[PDB]
Parts: sequence; C-alpha cells; structure tokens
Amino acid sequence: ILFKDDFNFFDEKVWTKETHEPGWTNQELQAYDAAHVSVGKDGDKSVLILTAERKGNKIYSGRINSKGKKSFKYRKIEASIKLPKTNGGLWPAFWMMGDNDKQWPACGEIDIMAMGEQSGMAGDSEKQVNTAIHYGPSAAAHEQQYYKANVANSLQDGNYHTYSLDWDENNLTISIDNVKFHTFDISSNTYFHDNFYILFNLAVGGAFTGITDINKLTGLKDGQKVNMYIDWVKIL
Amino acid sequence: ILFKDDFNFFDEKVWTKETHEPGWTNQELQAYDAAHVSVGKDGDKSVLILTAERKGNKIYSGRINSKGKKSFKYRKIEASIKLPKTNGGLWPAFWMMGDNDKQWPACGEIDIMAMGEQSGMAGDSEKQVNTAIHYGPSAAAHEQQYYKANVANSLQDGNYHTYSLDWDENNLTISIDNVKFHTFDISSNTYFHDNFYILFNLAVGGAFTGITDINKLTGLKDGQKVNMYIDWVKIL
Repeated sequence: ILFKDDFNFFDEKVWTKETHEPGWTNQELQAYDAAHVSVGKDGDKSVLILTAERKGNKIYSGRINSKGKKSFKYRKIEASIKLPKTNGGLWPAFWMMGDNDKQWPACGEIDIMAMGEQSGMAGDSEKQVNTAIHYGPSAAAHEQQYYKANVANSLQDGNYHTYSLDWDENNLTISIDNVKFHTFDISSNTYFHDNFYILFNLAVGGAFTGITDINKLTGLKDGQKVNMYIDWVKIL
Repeated sequence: ILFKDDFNFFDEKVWTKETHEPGWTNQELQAYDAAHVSVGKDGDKSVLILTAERKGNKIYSGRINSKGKKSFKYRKIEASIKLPKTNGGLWPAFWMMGDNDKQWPACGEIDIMAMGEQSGMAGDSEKQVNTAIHYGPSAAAHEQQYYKANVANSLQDGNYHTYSLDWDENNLTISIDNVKFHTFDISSNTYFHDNFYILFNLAVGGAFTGITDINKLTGLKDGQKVNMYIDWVKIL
C-alpha cells in the first residue's frame, strides 16, 4: 500500500467536503453541504458516510475530493463501497479528475463506477454499472467514452463490494469484486498520463438518471435519508 | 470492390423497406413506411432518399436493411451521406447488425455513425457524432460501448460526407471524410466475427435525442418534410 484511508476519522489533510447549490452540475437536484459528509459506524466498521436527504422539496447530499492533497499516476486504486438502492434517481459515483488547474473536461475524468443511469430503470437498476472517461480541451470540445453492463448479482444488496482501477501507460482497467469489468485504451490519449485526485459523491437526479424535476423524484421521499458508505480506499 | 450500390434504382434483391408503428424502438416518434423511402435525383446525383414528414401530430420516415440479402465480414464499408440539420430531434444513422436470427443485442450491432444526440443540443449538433457497439446474450444482459465527439466542420452543411468502417479480427475503426474518428477493440468480443448486414434510417425523437414527446419536438414542424440522402454504399 502506497496509501490507505480506513475512515476512522475525516482526514482534512487528504479530503475536502464540497458545498454547491442545487443544479451546479448535470441538472442535479441536490445541494452539496458539509453536514451530509460524516465518518461513523456501520456495525463493526468505521466508514465514510455520504447522506442524501429530502426536506420538503429541498435535497441535500455529500461530495468529497482529494484535489491538492492526495493524487497519483499509474497505480491501482481500490475502494470498498456499500451502495443504496438507486431506482428513482440516486446517482452514486467513485471517480477521478486531473490534479491541475484545467477546467473539466480538460483536466481529464475517470468515472470508475457509477450507478443509477436512466436506461437501468428495461434492465435492472441494482445491477447496471457505468464506467467512462471524459476529456477534450473545453466543454464545447468534450469527448467521452462509455461502457455500460449488468453484473451477475445486485451491488445494492446491503453488502460492501470492491471497485478497482488498474492504471498504466496503455490501459485503464476497471474491476468489480476483483473480476475485470472493462478496459479503456489510453496508449495515445494525452489526458491520462499525469496525477489524478479522487472523488466520491451521492448525486440525486440529474441528466444521467433522467430525473431533473423534483416532482419526478421517486427514490427519496420527504424526510428520508439514504446513505452511501465507503469502508476504505487504498492505492497500491 | 466486393459490392457497390450507386442507388440508380431501389434494388429489392439487396434492400428491404421497413414498416413499423410509432414507438417500436427507443421511444421513437416516427412510424416507418415504404412511402418514405425513395430513389431520386439530388442535382445530377441519383441517391437513396429517406424522408421524415409531419402531418398533424403523426410522424413518418424511412428505414431500410439488407438482412438476408447482402452481408459481409472483415471488409471496409463506406457510404456517402448528406444529412439534414438534426437540431430538435432528428436521429439519422448508418449501422449494421449480425445477419442471423438472434434477437438484438445478441445479433450484435455496429453504429458506424449517428447524429442527433441529446448533449449535442452545450455541444454543436452539426458536428457531434456518436459511434457505438451493442452486444450480449439478451436484452437483460445488454452491453454497450460508445464514443461521442465533434469532427472539425459541419456534417449538416448541404454536402455529402464519406462514413467508413474498417473491420478486422482486432479492430472496428470509424472514419469521417478519411479522418480516423474512433477504434473499438473487438479482439475478445465474440459478437463481431460473423456476417453483418447494413441499415440506414432517419428516426425522429427517441431516448438518444432526449425528445420522446411530440410537444418537445422542434426539428420537424407540422407540414415539414426533411430528407437524408445516400449517394452510394460500397464494400471493398
């Protein structure tokens, strides 16, 4: 291990909690605030908790990043994550962006795992996983590669699962519970050859989910709190 | 050349016109019918014409395929296509499926070119091209790869452009006016190693475009006709 966070506490030398108004990105419904990021117990475990909450028609959730604190290149990153049932608008994600001062998408983005896509709500919202890379010199010149597939068993089953990215000069390889899920070829792609930092978030609604109006949100009701739990993250 | 259709006439030994009700696939708005496929003049060219038409809140367009008539494996295929302005819900495509009796996606699908995607309408709808592969043993076990980016200049500029697919045991490579656009690795993808037939269509609305309600269609007014033109297709 080059780095491990077991989430016995929220380490401000490594992570920053984000604060944003509703609809900051992707027509998302949640506001992000510090109060919806916590470290606490889940049975015998000490875990990072990102909490989506609805209070009337207002939605709050959590997002963290390691920008300017922890970044790496050409290493394996793994996280153990327990995901909420996403059907009806939840959008959890484990991802990376270039540790530089370039605006997205020119910083590069690696979406290791996201769930909650519009199309999973034919198919099985509990099994449908999306991985992606985004790049290009501006929002006008955005390029994306995308893979979507259903794993064998629910990933939204009350258990922790391991999400991995293997990274070298040629390939980004995503694995789930140590089984290869997809490879992106970065051998000629100039955006994936510098330090990247880590993000975790629990978005609510947004274009990815197909829910961009609070009146269409079915997965979070008035007063409800739904959690995304990260037991640990390691860089080998 | 293995095969060329210059479209001096509609050759029923190669092509079939499709007939389908609105909403048959992808939440599309158009009905397909034989009347909206024709072969005709475009200046001094003889071309295949797919015509999208609105009559009140009814939408009609054209779609052909070569299933059971013309199929091939591991050859370059090229077509010269003039596209309408897609902004507001038109979805033209040039694509291929496996020439077998497996139901999509187990027959395999290569989307060589599509325009009209939702995000193109922060993007540039005249430049944004989508290419994709779909595969997997059933709809429940659907897998998809896609790539989206702009090319340099408008493809919706009143001129014909050449869309090319190179295909060997390792790679599917899409080119647009002889500039390589994207490569999919199929070396270990068992769905892209048998005969495929050819399709052309002009869809109106559908999930891809983000318009699935005629009340959100802006690209086809009541009484309007728009054409997609194919001057030729060839297999080398």
